[PDB]
Amino acid sequence: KYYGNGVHCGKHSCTVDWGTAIGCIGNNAAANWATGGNAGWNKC
Repeated sequence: KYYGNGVHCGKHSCTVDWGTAIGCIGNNAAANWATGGNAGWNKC
């Protein structure tokens, strides 16, 4: 976006080195369990 290898921007809108990782977790967790039965979703 304005960067992208550890965070993408800031208070602008982007930010995130973290919200992809918690997105991977939260989705695949509640699909199986609380973390995927084994965290084998890929983990992020």
